[PDB]
Amino acid sequence: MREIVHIQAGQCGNQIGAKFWEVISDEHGIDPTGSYHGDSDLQLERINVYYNEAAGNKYVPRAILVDLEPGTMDSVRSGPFGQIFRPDNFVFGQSGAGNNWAKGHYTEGAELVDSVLDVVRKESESCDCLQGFQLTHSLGGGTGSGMGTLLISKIREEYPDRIMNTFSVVPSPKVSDTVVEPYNATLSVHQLVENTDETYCIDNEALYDICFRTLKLTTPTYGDLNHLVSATMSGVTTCLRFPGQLNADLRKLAVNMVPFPRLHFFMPGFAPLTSRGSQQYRALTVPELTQQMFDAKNMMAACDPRHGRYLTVAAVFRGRMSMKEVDEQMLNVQNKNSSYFVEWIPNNVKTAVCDIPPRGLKMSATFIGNSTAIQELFKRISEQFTAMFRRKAFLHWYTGEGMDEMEFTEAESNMNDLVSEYQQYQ
Amino acid sequence: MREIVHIQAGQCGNQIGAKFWEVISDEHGIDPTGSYHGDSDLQLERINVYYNEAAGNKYVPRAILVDLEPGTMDSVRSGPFGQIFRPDNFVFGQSGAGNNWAKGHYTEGAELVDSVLDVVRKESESCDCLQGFQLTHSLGGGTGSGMGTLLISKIREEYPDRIMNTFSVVPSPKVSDTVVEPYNATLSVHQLVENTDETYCIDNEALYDICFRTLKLTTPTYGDLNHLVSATMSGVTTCLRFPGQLNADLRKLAVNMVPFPRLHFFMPGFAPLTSRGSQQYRALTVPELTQQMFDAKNMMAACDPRHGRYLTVAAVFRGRMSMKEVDEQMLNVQNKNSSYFVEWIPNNVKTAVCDIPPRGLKMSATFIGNSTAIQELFKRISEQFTAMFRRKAFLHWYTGEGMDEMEFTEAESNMNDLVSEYQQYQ
Amino acid sequence: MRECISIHVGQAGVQIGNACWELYCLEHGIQPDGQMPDSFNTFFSETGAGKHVPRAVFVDLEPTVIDEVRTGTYRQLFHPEQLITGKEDAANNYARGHYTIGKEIIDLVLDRIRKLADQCTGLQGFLVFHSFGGGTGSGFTSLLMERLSVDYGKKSKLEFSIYPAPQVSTAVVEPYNSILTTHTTLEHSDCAFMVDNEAIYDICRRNLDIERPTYTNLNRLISQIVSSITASLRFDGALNVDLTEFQTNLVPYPRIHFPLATYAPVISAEKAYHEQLSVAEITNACFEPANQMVKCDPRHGKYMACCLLYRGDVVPKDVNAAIATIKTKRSIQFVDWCPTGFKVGINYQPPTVVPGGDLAKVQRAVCMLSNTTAIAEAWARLDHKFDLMYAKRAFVHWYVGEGMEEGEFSEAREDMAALEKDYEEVGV
Amino acid sequence: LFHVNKSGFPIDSHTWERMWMHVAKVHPKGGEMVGAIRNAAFLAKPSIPQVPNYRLSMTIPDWLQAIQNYMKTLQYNHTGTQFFEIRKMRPLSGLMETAKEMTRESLPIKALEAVILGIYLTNGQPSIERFPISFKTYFSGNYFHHVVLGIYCNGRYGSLGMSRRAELMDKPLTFRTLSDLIFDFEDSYKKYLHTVKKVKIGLYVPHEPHSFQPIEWKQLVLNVSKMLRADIRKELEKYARDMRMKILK
Ligand SMILES: Nc1nc2c(ncn2[C@@H]2O[C@H](COP(=O)(O)CP(=O)(O)OP(=O)(O)O)[C@@H](O)[C@H]2O)c(=O)[nH]1
Ligand SMILES: Nc1nc2c(ncn2[C@@H]2O[C@H](COP(=O)(O)CP(=O)(O)OP(=O)(O)O)[C@@H](O)[C@H]2O)c(=O)[nH]1
Ligand SMILES: Nc1nc2c(ncn2[C@@H]2O[C@H](COP(=O)(O)OP(=O)(O)OP(=O)(O)O)[C@@H](O)[C@H]2O)c(=O)[nH]1
Ligand SMILES: [Mg+2]
Ligand SMILES: [Mg+2]
Ligand SMILES: [Mg+2]
Repeated sequence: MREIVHIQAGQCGNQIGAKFWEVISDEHGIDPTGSYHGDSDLQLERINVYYNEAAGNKYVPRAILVDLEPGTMDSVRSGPFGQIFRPDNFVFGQSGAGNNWAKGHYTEGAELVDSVLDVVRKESESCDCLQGFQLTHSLGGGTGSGMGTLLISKIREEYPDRIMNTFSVVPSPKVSDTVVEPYNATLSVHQLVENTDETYCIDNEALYDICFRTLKLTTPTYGDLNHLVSATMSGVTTCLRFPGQLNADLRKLAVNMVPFPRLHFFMPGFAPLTSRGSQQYRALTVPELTQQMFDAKNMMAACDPRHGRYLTVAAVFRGRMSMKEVDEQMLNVQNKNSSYFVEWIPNNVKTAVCDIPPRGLKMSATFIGNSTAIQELFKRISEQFTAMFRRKAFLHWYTGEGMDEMEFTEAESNMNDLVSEYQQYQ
Repeated sequence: MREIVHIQAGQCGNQIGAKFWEVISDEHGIDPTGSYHGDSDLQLERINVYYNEAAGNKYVPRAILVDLEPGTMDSVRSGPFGQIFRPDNFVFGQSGAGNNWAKGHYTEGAELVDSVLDVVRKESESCDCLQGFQLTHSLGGGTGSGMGTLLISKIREEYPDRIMNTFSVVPSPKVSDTVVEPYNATLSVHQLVENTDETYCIDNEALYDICFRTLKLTTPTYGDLNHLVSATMSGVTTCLRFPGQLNADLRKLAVNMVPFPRLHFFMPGFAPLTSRGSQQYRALTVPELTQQMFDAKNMMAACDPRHGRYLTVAAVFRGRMSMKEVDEQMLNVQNKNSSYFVEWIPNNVKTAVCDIPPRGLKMSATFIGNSTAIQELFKRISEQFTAMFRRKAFLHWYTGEGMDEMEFTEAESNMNDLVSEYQQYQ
Repeated sequence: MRECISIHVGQAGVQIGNACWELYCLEHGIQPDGQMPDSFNTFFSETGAGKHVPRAVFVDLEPTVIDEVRTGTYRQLFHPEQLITGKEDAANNYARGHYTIGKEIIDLVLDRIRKLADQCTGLQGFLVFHSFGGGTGSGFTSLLMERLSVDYGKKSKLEFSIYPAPQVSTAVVEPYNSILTTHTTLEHSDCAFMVDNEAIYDICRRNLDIERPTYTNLNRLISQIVSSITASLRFDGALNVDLTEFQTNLVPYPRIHFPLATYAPVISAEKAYHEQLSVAEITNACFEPANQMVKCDPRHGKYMACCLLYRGDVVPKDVNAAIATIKTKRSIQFVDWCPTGFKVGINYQPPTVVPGGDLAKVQRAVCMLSNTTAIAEAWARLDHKFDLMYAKRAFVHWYVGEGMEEGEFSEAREDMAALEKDYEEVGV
Repeated sequence: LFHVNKSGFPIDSHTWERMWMHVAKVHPKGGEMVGAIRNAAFLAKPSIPQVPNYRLSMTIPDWLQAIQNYMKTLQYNHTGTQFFEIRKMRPLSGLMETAKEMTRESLPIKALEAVILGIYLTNGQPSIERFPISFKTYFSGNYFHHVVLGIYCNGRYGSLGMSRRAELMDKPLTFRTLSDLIFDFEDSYKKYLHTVKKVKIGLYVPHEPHSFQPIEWKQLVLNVSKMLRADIRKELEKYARDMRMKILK
């Protein structure tokens, strides 16, 4: 009971989903074949949150992998922890969206979305008390940004009562591979606001910096960034799967973190992060984690919170630890940094604790921040959009597959509205 | 006691019947030489339903084979399990019907009808309690479409009090290997409505779709389709041969599922159908069987059940299973799909349970539905009929056999009558 | 004949119930499996073959903590059906607990309360444990308390709540939940016992010298207090004080029934060697401001009525001398219209110590209950918190969307204004 | 007191002659018009009012109005003889059968069977929700009782019912609070110099017709006369909140 359906779209969604499933399988001690070899009994009594049982004592993930290119499916099934996915759950098309929002939302995504909805429906009625969904995709693209928006739009109609989560990798200003990210980003984030509950924005530049300074990695690649993001994914939803001194499930973070209905764009963080060379020089105690979490160099979104107060904060600790240390430290960090908090919220921090730390570590902490400083991402993206929209450049590729000029202006007005609302409380 | 006579007409009927006898013999543990080499005593308990004992303690099927081309008998005797039939039950013509309905019903079909009635009569006095007859044939032909209807008409003249079970293969529009299907099809179903108690319509298109999509076969020959049809046929008559927690013979199904005398055309199903690759990703529980039964992609007739309601449904489970599971499953299935079921029948499911499953499984379930969506097929046939009959195409061949022209108009009238009657309750 | 049934709601209620029932099992000798190797009649019922079942009803809308009890070391003690669970918690939302998720489960628990009450020849009252901050322990306790008041109109209900602390908090919508729960805890209760986590943390930091405490220590201390309250029903002593005698002498007016507990002597196992622990010293320690289990200042308020439940090696003469010494102190300011405000009770049963706990084997103890007026400040701060959020209507869309209306917030706040006015009215 | 038909239909000889003796006694002129109507060879056939059918386009206040005009058209009974025997504790399904046969026959109606008719008519609308209200009142040295059917459509309180008087049996959906509605009823009652003593409110009726749930009438009861209206309003608003959240049980 309280099980979650997981959806993966695009290339980022598929790769990060593979990494996330590897991490969850390691947490519950599941083979790459699907069998079980966990030592403790606490790894089984909540296995049904993410996994379904099968004949022969095997566990199959409750995942749904989707794309418009069979290459991603081939890579996923070829890699490790690849054969545990149900073969039927893979859903693919003929040719990719080719970086086009209209192609993945009106022409090619629309024909294939029916099969995906059928598979989602079949997966959802195979469980009794569905907690909700969670989706992984990218905003700067056609297949992930566009079709995933349609998918959440339909799932929210067929399941109005549940909760949706989207860990969307956001375009970075500097790190940029494609040349039409602003259009797809704006068109998708028009809809992401109105059909989800918690959007955890991620940015590749921040993760690159984290691997550069905090971990000193020589040549970091997408494996490391996906590992950090998947660590955040596992950290967010531990209280549904393990016992803890003070549990906090997804709706509790939703109620604590969302003051007004439209202000649900969070950014995550994780501690402890340290280099392999400098393992021995840290004392590994709660004050270190508390200081590292609220550092400006640790958040996984390319933004410095110093230009914005925190509306609300959530901290999910993991490990056998005290409760006076946690609460007192969360008081000192809030008293001294009073300028970086909002005055009309008396208590800004929601602490939860789970009794089971990660595998390698022995105590960890996942940070979730609903700061008002995240407006700057949308600011720069809107500036780029306006610059490329003055020329009306690259626009015939969109209008030539069933899209109109007015929708661009509608999305831009919506983002001006959203940034205004976030700025309103600073 | 409660024995059944089995008759096979046409190449299609002969091949499906050969596969059916192979399946039945395997289920009862009969060697292809006719000897018995089974293990349990339940196999012998009701072996007389389909077999006659003979000297030397062998068993001979109670089957009659008919065609107008001696090649089919040659293939049947050469093929596997062909020796069990006694030679005197084979009867053949000189020259095949040439896909001519009037030839297989008036001209050369009459000169051979006497032998088939004679052997059927001789078999019907080799018993004490005869439940009914069952015949396999194809409506798209001359040897199965015409001779078959002639035979059932004669038998229904002889035994008005018994039942008949025609497992007719109907002609599909897309998968067509003949030019004059609508004429023969309409001329046969003119007579099938009156002289038959249960007709199970089967379509080659739906069978091919089942092999491609579900079983994931690469090159499905006719053997696989005949195997699926044989599995359905064996499922229908299981409660006559084995004990269960809730038995249901043929007459019980007839009274349960025929609300009005002329509405007796059904489309069957079967579960579990699983590909070789997806063997291990399933649990094999009663909810899975019930979900696979009612799937629109699991029907054996090329019609959409979503385009109409269900007057009445039956489901003959097979295996050691609880009754609460079955009752709750076929209750909630009606609860969720109230739009797809008729309001003026409070209960639409006649559930039965047997104890002995098929040899290679733990659980199975044969679904038989009586929906108003079947008439779709007939309309398509009628369209093709009125496409060719308007210009009197290919019609001189039928008049050259002594057939008159008004019979085509009468049969088309009966087609509109039956389609309207099915349309009425919707 | 003298029986009470205890109800534990929410995570805090269930987790304190763990410590309470461990303490009672140690008190009466019952093993974790229920087999003893007639004072037990108050809390336990014999069921033939020497198996004692508790008179408890564990409730929660989430099967995560009750599952730990079910698979814990006390799996063979509680009746399997007494432990009642749901599917989805109240999610720190009052309306999810009181209206939406609570209405699908209330009948299954009221039936079992009826079944338990039928087994009692003479029922004294209830013992509800919950927390104000939560959504389960506010909405569900409100629902259950209304239903019990309608059903059992005569029995007295004693709450033991965990009031939110001034500084330390673990939730963002605690003021809303507390202000909503106050209506039920004021209308239907008989004696609400408020507790803070910061006060007990400070107590363990100063006296017990435990620098890194956790919830287990807090729950053990609260359980010790609850065992001290219901000692007169179970054991015997010179001056016995049952629940109705207890309620009189403490409640002067029908609405002024919010006392605050205390305990002494709490010390480490090593510090007891140097300390005399005579009656006068523990009596004086009970009245200091550093031993109150609510983060409040008793010096800025007057004690209206007081009750000192002793236990262990005590005789009434030392108690009388101690009370005489207390009454002449100037800092201990009593109210004029209560010329005597000391109810005394004595038992011969000294306190018990759990094997895994950090407390000394004392020889005599006292539980000090006080209906002082200082607790108004402990409420006042929380009202300030409410005033900061409700101005912006922050977090209100969850409450209104779950089913509740908007006027309930305003009327709960005005009721708290009335309650504080009443507490300020007396003692003038 | 008015007597009740219990012989099903047609009306038996005893109840027939009893009703005619009653009407002969009370009518001051008496035998003249009584005998004239008895021995009238031909009399005008009354028309059959047609049961209105719900339509989606037209609005719900007009729906309540329409049921009210049909009830008005049904010629409220003042013959002093009930024609359809009703039991309070009887299961609901029996009352649905009584309501549908009553609509089939379309005879005169009193307050209790009027509110039963209202329940029967409004049973088809989940958006509409309805419940009973009762008053026990004092006047001229005798106690009397009255019953009406309140409605809580579209977040607004309204009232339907029947009476020999005009304004005691029909109100629109124009009340923010239940207290305003009941105090309006109290003021209309005072207008006839009749003193209300006790007021009783039941529960929302289930929307399933073929059920055995009985109708509750005494879940809330107050002595309105003794207590000042402020406490009455407060208790009543608490009770209305307890009802619309379905908490009460
Ligand atoms: N942390 C990671 N970031 C990635 C990864 N792959 C891409 N990214 C970023 O995603 C950005 C574009 O993402 P995608 O190619 O997946 C857009 P999508 O595939 O959904 O649409 P199509 O290109 O039409 O197929 C790219 O600029 C990269 O900077 C990854 O594997 N891990
Ligand atoms: N599932 C199967 N369908 C078949 C099979 N054989 C035929 N069919 C279909 O039957 C249809 C015609 O069947 P037949 O050849 O038996 C017509 P019939 O022999 O009765 O007349 P004559 O050829 O004049 O003897 C043909 O269109 C095929 O699509 C079969 O073996 N299995
Ligand atoms: N003293 C003490 N307090 C506790 C304990 N467990 C939880 N709390 C307090 O309970 C408060 C919140 O109430 P919860 O019990 O967590 O919420 P709930 O009643 O379970 O309702 P839900 O949120 O729906 O689960 C926190 O502020 C904690 O300080 C405990 O074991 N001991
Ligand atoms: Mg791609
Ligand atoms: Mg042929
Ligand atoms: Mg909880």
